[PDB]
Amino acid sequence: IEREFEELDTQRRWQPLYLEIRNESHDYPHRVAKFPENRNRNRYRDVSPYDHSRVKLQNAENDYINASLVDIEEAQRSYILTQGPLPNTCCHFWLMVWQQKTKAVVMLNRIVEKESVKCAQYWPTDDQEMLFKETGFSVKLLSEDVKSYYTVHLLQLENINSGETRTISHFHYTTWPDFGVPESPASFLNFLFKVRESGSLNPDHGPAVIHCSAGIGRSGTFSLVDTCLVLMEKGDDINIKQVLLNMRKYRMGLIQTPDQLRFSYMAIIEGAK
Repeated sequence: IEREFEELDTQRRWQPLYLEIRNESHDYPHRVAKFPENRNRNRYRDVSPYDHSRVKLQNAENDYINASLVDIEEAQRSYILTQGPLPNTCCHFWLMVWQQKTKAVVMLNRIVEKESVKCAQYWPTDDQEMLFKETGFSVKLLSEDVKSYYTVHLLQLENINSGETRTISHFHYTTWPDFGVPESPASFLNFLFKVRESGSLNPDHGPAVIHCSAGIGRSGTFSLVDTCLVLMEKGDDINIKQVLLNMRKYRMGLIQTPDQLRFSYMAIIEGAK
């Protein structure tokens, strides 16, 4: 119901609605995140995966990576929300998509040039393959489809330790405004519909990995409107408030501001067609 939106919008009820969702949210444990050795594997000390839903790097010396599995059986939807990899976590990143049989990764942030800020370019921008010998992987850019508000990179992920090959689709939404939320969910909605078109979100493949810089704001927005757009078209009586509360059990802080909350509504409404 959009009347819910118009009602919330009139009475200026966004800061309060969001502020509530913050109180109802429960805090689970995240000790592994805090281990000294895992300190430099986190971009933000304040954003950590819950020990009960965190993704484990299997058979690794250290099995920690700041990523969370988000299960929503009620929609046959499942994703891995993570942080944009750091210069020292790129091979962990790829090791992870491999072990999870991930078919697609959607990136919602821009790679910044500053480089005083980490933000590692983890996939190739030309015909030169990135090699990660520590975990035994190779990544090669097959082709890139550069649209207006996004870009899709076709990547070949090869396990050098066995010759096994897979092709991953890297969807990069490039127009989220620095600071603030988009004024219209048009370009964002199409991007969502394009990754759906690839069929990478179906329960057939492994969980798609979604990420922005921290993996809770933009990443949360994408997940929420995707799950909600599946709860509709199917069952009904969608309570965005609770659905977002059930997602916050797998990973903390999804939706960081009332604007992102409000934007999610707008997207779910317009996208509901």
